[PDB]
Amino acid sequence: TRAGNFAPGSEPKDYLEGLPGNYNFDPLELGKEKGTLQRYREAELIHCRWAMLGAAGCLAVEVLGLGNWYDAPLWAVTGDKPTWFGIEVPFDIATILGVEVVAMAVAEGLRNENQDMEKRLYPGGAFDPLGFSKDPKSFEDKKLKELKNGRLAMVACLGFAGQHAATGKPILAALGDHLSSPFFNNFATNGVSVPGL
Amino acid sequence: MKDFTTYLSTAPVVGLGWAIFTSGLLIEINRFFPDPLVFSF
Amino acid sequence: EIGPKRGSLVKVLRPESYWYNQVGKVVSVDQSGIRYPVVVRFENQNYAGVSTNNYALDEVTDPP
Amino acid sequence: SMQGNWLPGSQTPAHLKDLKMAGNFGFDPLNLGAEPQALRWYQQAELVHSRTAMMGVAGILIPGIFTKLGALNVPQWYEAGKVYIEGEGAIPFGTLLMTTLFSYAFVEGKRWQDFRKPGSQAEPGTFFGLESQFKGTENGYPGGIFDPLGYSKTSPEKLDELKLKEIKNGRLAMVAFLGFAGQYGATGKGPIDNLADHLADPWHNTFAENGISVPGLSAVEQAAAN
Amino acid sequence: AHVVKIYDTCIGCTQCVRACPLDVLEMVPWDGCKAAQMASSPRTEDCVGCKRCETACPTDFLSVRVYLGNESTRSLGLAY
Amino acid sequence: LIAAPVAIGGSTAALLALGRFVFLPYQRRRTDMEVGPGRLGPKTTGDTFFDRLQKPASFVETKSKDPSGFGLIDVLGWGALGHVFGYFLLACSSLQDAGIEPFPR
Amino acid sequence: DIAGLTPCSESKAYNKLERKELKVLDKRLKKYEPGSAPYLALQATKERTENRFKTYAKQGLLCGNDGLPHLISDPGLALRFNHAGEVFIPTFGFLYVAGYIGHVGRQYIILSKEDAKPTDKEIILDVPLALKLAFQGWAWPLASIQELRNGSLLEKDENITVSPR
Ligand code: CLA
Ligand SMILES: CC(/C=C/C=C(C)/C=C/[C@@]12O[C@]1(C)C[C@@H](O)CC2(C)C)=C\C=C\C=C(C)\C=C\C=C(C)\C=C\[C@@]12O[C@]1(C)C[C@@H](O)CC2(C)C
Ligand SMILES: CC1=C(/C=C/C(C)=C/C=C/C(C)=C\C=C\C=C(C)/C=C/C=C(C)/C=C/C2=C(C)CCCC2(C)C)C(C)(C)CCC1
Repeated sequence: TRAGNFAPGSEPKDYLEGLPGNYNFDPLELGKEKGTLQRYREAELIHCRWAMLGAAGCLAVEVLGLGNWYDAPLWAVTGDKPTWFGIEVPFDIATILGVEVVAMAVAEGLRNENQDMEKRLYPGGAFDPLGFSKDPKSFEDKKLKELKNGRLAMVACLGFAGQHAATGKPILAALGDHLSSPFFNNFATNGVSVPGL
Repeated sequence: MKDFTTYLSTAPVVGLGWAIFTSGLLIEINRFFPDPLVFSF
Repeated sequence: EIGPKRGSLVKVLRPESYWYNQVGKVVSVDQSGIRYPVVVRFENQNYAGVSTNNYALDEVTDPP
Repeated sequence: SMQGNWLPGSQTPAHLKDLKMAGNFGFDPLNLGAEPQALRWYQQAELVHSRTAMMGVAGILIPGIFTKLGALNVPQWYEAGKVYIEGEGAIPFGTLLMTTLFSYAFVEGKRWQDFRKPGSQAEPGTFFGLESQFKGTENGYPGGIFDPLGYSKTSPEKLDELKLKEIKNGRLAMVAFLGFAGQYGATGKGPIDNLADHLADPWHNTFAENGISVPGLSAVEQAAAN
Repeated sequence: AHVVKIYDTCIGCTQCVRACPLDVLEMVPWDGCKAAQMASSPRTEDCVGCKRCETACPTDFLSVRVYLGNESTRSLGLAY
Repeated sequence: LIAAPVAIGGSTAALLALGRFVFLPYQRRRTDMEVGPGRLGPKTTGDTFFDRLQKPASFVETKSKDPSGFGLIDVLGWGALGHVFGYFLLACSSLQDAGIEPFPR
Repeated sequence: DIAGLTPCSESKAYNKLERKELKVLDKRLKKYEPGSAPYLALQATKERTENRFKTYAKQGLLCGNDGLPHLISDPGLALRFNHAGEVFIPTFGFLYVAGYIGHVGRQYIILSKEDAKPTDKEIILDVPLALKLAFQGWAWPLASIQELRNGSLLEKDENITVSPR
């Protein structure tokens, strides 16, 4: 049931067998204990979901031509009216912070109090209104695809952060620079990712 | 020769032979070559 | 008869002894039923100067 | 088994007497190859040091030989790095070093995992289906796509002869590269110019004549001349 | 005075009583050793704590132990 | 600068609502693995006057007039948290209104 | 030019120190005839002084506000700037010899311990085995790594004397 190997010929860890996204990846023997393994599993799942959300925001700000993700929250610094999808919401920044902190507080308070491992990982019910998880085969297929795209998005978020920390150009500008002259425009040409080129 | 070279093999003579060898090696290095500070070949 | 073989190498697990977790050679084991019948001899002296000591049955096991 | 001897009359180590090896001459006075797969790891280290030394020396002499004959204007090896970098079609040094490091780490990662478990890279459905021939038949001798001409599927007595020829030319190029760096360090000229100097004038063109290799020997010559 | 204690590790070389120049230690019959002897300290109030019995003790650790404290005119070794 | 009464009241109402409707089921479970039956429980026994002072108070364990376990002590603590958060927000608004920018530029 | 230190080739205090040393060295030169042996020794000392000042300069060495050359200790900073010869390469240079002495002492200790009355071997050295191990210790880190993995370098504490606390 393993979905591949992170290295052909690696030592098969016995504590990652019946889990989605199993590549036998870890060589540091992390999550040997079952409870710590489940805690790291749910932490990875919700971290990758937040990585989905962040990558979606950072890409939809580019493909819609509405600006860049980094100067999007600069509206509070200059104190002008914020814009989202050309709607011009009138809410004040302090009200945004208050409603965000109370909404995320109630969300993570109701989420943490499930007190059962399977629904702490995969709750279902109200959070799954489409109901495509009726059969186990498609359910585990979508589990594998979700975990794969989630690990990819977790890499992508740090990629966006490092790309903006190196150069001030947006994501699409960096993609076009690597498309035009990859040998002349990459992470090794800026001279800041690796010391002394 | 065996009876004398058994005494020759004890620690005080070894306390000289290593000392003479290393000391003379450092004297010849500091003599033929001048006093350097940097190992820039 | 009740202790290890004479001349066999044994390990001492007495905590307060100088030869804790060391290897000694059995020189004699008393059969009269005394407190410390297993008498062993060590190659290295202690701080006092002696090289032999006696231990009980539970303080002597074979080293690996 | 044992063929030849690096030093006739010397005491052979016990781990090198009855050992079936490519180019074994009993040359291990330090007894580094006493343990068995420790010698297997150092066999792979010797093979992979020699194979890149073969390509390195051939990349030095053959362009150097053609430079002497005047066919190509390829520069010397020690200044070839600055020649390409200062050119107008130069990939930057940081990009080249990162690409070399990334490509070799992927290659040497497969080579490493082959060493720990032999034949472990032949697991199906890993390298797009062509990893079935990626099983190493011998430590340091993978075969498969690395021998596409079928020059290893021959008689066994010819195989160790080819292995002996590989390690012998491998060691010879390996001391050659040390000579190449030493001769650039002392004379400051390429191996082709140094070879022509020794052929045309052997006595006055010697490492003993140059004061870099043996310091103070030129002062002995000057003191004896005066 | 000082407290002198003898443990069961004693096997009776009857030499700890010779090294003590104060007649503190005495030897009683016993059954826990080959020599059937065991050190005893009847006149423990006359001990000064010179630890010569500890120097004479061959067992590791020592069978006889002398503990300092609560000094008096006899344990301090004053003739005045 | 944000008006003080509305901000303070909103912050303390939000914190009280979080304490009662959200943080209360997670409460009385951390304490149950802290001062529960088989674990630590009472640090003292109670014999003398200086030893009865560490005994629990008389008004903190009576019963629960609220439908949940939200008592007077919890009301005071979550109201203190709400006052703290409201004063923090008001302080940040005051620092912004003075022309001083605490955030990195 | 790191940490506010000028290079030794372009330092005024470095040249002023050189001029001061040449002045005091030439002060003693006036008390001897040029054809004397103390004059030759003083001339050789002055030549060694001039050679040392020349070689200390133009080698990447730097100094600051004192005329006395400074050493850069941080790796990377001593690698991006040409300062690895100060302490970076002497670090591995010392460690090679330091590991050489530790390895040959370990092999001699191991070899002597598998012998009757090994305490005598420490005060009665044997020359052919010690000299053989002395010339068989060039590959000390290669012997050290292989013994580390397999447990021959270390020892489990069940045969190690430990304190009774
Ligand atoms: C070659 C034998 C040898 C080896 C491998 C070690 C190894 C060690 N010792 Mg020890 N040490 C030795 C001899 C040796 N010591 C001797 C002879 C003495 C008495 C002077 C000491 C005194 C000593 C003390 C007081 C301490 C150590 C400590 C240490 C540790 C730190 C490493 C180090 O450099 O310490 C520094 C070692 C010294 C300063 C001693 C230098 C004496 C010379 C160099 C040894 C000469 C040995 C000789 C040449 C070997 C014969 C060669 C053979 C061919 C005949 C390490 C486990 C330290 C520790 O516990 O760390 C965890 C510690 O506190 N050692
Ligand atoms: C959650 C996350 C990203 C969240 C992003 C968000 C909310 C983005 C929001 C916004 O962008 C928008 C949309 C628009 C912007 O205008 C504003 C902001 C607000 C900025 C990333 C996680 C990112 C998570 C990452 C990168 C995790 C990396 C983990 C690694 C490397 C693990 C290491 C090991 O694997 C090794 C190396 C070896 C093994 O032995 C051991 C282990 C420990 C397993
Ligand atoms: C009666 C009742 C009710 C009601 C209640 C309420 C409404 C309450 C509220 C409350 C609130 C609404 C609040 C509270 C509070 C408390 C407290 C206790 C507080 C505290 C505070 C503090 C402590 C502060 C502090 C400070 C200062 C002093 C200064 C500086 C800043 C700060 C902030 C730090 C109901 C109907 C529901 C039911 C029935 C009964």
